[PDB]
Amino acid sequence: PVRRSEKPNWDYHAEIQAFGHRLQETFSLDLLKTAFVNSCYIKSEEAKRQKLGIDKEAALLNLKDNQELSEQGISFSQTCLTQFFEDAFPDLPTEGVTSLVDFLTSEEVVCHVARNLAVEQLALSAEFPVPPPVLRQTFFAVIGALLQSSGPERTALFIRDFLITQMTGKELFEMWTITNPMGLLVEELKKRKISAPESRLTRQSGSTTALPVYFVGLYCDRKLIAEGPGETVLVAEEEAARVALRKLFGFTENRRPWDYSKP
Amino acid sequence: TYSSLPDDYNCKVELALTSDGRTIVCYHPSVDIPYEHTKPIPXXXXXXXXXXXXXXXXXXXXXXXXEHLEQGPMIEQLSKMFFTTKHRWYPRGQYHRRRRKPNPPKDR
Amino acid sequence: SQLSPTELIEMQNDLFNKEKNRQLSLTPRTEKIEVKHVGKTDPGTVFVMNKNISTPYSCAMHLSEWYCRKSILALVDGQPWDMYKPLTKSCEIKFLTFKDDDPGEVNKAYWRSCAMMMGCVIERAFKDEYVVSLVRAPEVPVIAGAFCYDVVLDKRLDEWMPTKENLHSFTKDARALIYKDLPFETLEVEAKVALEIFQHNKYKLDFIEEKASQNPERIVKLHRFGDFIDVSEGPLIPRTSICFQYEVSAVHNLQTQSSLVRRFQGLSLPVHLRAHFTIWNKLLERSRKMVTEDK
Amino acid sequence: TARGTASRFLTSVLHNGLGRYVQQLQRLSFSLSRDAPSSRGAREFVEREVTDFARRNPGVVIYVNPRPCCVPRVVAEYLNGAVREESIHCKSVEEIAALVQKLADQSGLDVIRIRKPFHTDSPSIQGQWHPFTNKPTTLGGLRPREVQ
Repeated sequence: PVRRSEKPNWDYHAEIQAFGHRLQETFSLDLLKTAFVNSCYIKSEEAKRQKLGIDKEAALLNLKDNQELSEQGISFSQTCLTQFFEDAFPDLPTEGVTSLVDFLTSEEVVCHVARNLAVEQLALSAEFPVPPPVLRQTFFAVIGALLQSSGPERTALFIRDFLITQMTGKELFEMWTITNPMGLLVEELKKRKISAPESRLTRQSGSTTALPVYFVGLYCDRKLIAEGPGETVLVAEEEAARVALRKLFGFTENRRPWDYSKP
Repeated sequence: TYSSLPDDYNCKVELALTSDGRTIVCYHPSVDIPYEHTKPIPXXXXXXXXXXXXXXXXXXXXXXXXEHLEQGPMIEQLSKMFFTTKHRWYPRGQYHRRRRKPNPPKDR
Repeated sequence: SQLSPTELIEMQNDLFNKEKNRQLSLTPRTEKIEVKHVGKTDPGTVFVMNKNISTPYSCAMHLSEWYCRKSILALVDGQPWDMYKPLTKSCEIKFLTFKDDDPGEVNKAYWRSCAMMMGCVIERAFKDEYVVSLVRAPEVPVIAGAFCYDVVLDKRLDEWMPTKENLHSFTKDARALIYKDLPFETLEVEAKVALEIFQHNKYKLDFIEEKASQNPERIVKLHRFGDFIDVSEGPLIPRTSICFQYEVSAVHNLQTQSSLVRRFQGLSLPVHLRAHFTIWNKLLERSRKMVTEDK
Repeated sequence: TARGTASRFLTSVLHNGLGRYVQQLQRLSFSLSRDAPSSRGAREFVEREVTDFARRNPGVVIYVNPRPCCVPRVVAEYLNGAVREESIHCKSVEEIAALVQKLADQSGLDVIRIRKPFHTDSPSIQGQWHPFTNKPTTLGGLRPREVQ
């Protein structure tokens, strides 16, 4: 794989201008150009300037890498998402909003979205496949750069458009990874002043078959708080626990789809 | 109290007609399964694999299970297990597993 | 001092590895050593190998797979060497097999090896609550129908004597040991660095003392396979694979005044010499008696 | 034939169209020949249309190369990484304009038989049928023949 910059048709200024024009954002071109500059590109530029005897140093040190912008970017980004989930799902615990934010900011997701916005193509760095830790920095640099040019109100819309959307279709305990559903359910029920979660077996088809099916309901004072399917009584218990947890915390298939409106 | 179907399963159903007559509104809340209908979770475990003399040999005798049978008998046991005919259980030719799709499209 | 079972194993292995690194860090930097084949097949055969790295086994890989699989023990000058022991100065090598005319050297090397295995079978098969002290591996001649290992057990555990279930479990874990393939490795230790590895066994520490005393340089001979380390007399067989039929037959309580010492008696045959299902029962009968030659 | 090709389910790139529409065509590069006849249509489109097309589509970069070349081609390139080739060879100006306007609004996702017309997530709102869903419950969860 070869850099588009090394291929036949390239104008870097045109690309930069277009980039911003197609997302409907106003960047001082100075800041955006600043944003795509990486420490790697500078180090390589210095390697070439030293080994060819070329005098570069001053104007090359004037390049002003994306470090500051990237830091501004991540800090404001996590702040932003955390506020979004805090305001959307009141019932999530600290660890929950923590993990969700951690997932949208995850190496994989940001790498994906950055790749599809042609951020990888427009980034200046050594080693053209552009390894993930680089691409991430590069992507948030753009965000910080937007935060400078546009108020937090605009960047809000951008982040909720190209990030929060990645969360469409995915479940809670898919991105939580918590392996103790039962204990956490008991904790949350204690915190809610709700007494006794009780596992009870509702429907079962075949117990002798290689392919049994169980449904465990969970009862809090004779009321059914949740119910789930499984191959064993254990797996079914786990599932009912997941469901209960989902209702309590508020992440459910029935929840209102995410708002999009532009004030 | 009239409903065409019993309220004893799935949803309790209410069919009303808008005053004007142009809309059929339908109210269907879920029926929670009543606690009196459930049975206690079966919980049966007995570990006698333990010998009182040595416990490391008593938990090393839990990984002592294994066997190897013939193709024919094995196949009959598998088809007994999953309640299938015995044909499904045989290998496939080169030509067929060459042409199985490498990357099946995944939805959702 | 309080110790976990896995901790002690690890520590022993770390001591052994420190040993190895110290033996290899002598900085030979690949010195050329020369070996000659005095054997009857390809006489006048020379080998240019790497001193204190290359092995008599690595010398077999030049001839054919036949040597690699058949040869149990190397006769180098006036010593038997075991296949995986690196070589010191220029040598002359002959290979020994189970079907050779004076297999005895190999035979003694078999029982020793075979005995050592049964160590691993025992110490690791006991409950964390009890204590197993391995004593020595008493060398019986081959005409006696077994191989014997000596073991002391926890004082509260001393009244019961084993059941055919327990015996069969010993056998099963022995064969499970043979199942995965374990190489045997030989290391030369000073009594000072050898006494640190064994520690808590007093019999090991004293046996080390006597053994290293009778030979002027205070040299202990250590044999490691897997997570197990043991000090024995003479060489061992190259791989665990070679052992085919394994049995822990009888276990006998012997009692001195200050010690209660149990003998574990067993029987085994190499995949080369393997014997028929009737004969095996006959020899498995004779291995039940208490077999005494200690001196 | 539908058994001959691959397939894809209905898809949007990067969940496009949810937050905002992002026009997927990125660069568009023409290669014509000032001298040769087969490029005639390609020439006029460059004179009259390219200006207004560029004004209309601020997002896409348009590269235009006259070179000594015998078959005028336009290479679309997508935000997706997909590249599509066309020959504008021997076409009228209305035909070039039309083609370019087809390229403009495609996703760049490959044109291959789409299995079903709709992509749904959470299709199942309010429940999804399982064999037990409509069966009545009994007392103490007793079997058909059981006694308690």
